[PDB]
Amino acid sequence: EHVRRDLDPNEVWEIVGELGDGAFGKVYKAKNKETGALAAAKVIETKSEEELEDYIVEIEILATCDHPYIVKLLGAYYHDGKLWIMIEFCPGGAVDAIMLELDRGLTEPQIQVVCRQMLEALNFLHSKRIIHRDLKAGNVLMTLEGDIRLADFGVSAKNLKTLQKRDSFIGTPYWMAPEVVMCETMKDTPYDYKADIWSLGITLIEMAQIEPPHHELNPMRVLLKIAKSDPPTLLTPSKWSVEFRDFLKIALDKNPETRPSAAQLLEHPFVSSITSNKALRELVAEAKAEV
Ligand SMILES: COc1ccccc1C1=C(Nc2ccc(C(=O)c3ccccc3)cc2)C(=O)NC1=O
Repeated sequence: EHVRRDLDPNEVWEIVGELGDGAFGKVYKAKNKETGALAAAKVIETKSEEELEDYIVEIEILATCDHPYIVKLLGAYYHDGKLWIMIEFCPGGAVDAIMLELDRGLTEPQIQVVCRQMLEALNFLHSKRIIHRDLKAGNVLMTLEGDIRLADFGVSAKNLKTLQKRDSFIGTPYWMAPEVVMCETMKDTPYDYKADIWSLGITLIEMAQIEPPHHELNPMRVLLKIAKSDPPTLLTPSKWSVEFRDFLKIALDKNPETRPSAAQLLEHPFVSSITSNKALRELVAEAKAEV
């Protein structure tokens, strides 16, 4: 429905830079030759219809999300042997890249805005039973106006319509909920969506401390560490308000049944009074000043 095979995107889009590479193909920065609008271009070269299903589901996810805090689908093409997914480009970049550029973590007011907007985005997704499943600071993008966009629904799309949990990941899963580490069949429970709430909590600590919990270990031990350890905490509690520590205490619940939902966490005093993104605009403006 959203994929066009008649037109070649190379006549429509000019590749103007490379945003990331991996086994998944590449992500490009692209400028449309007519408008000049920018886009992230996820290009995957594959001819098998099984593999193409996974990526068309990602297009389907983006197409149904009209919420502003999710990256927008700008268009989609398949010809030659490559599928092009054109996605909203966020000039602010990812939060993890911003912390590296500034050589510091976010302030608590900045984390509160990110937390609040992430919670509204998750409440919107979960109401459609879309579970992101791969939250981390690298998948929280920023606009220059100081709002987030959740990105990279690749893991979400490969798990959306199938009943067999894809027990398969790349890299080190610092953000994985303990029931997912233990490979529990969460789809036969009410609590599959709770994995995102745990990942959100880890992402907050990552933004507080620049690196996620257990980043200092040999990466081979992280899964075991997540399964066996008490929930992570802010290691310098005097730096942070009791509301932040309390929010983390309830979100980083190892039991997915009692872990709160995104809607419940929107009632928490850490975010219940956050109405302005000003603190994130300042952060983006300060990051733009460094480069
Ligand atoms: C996290 O964002 C995406 C993630 C995946 C696909 C697209 C995006 C994305 C944007 N920015 C990017 C793209 C890539 C990167 C990377 O460093 C990277 C490196 C290796 C593997 C994956 C990512 C950072 C920001 C953007 O502006 N709109 C989008 O949808």
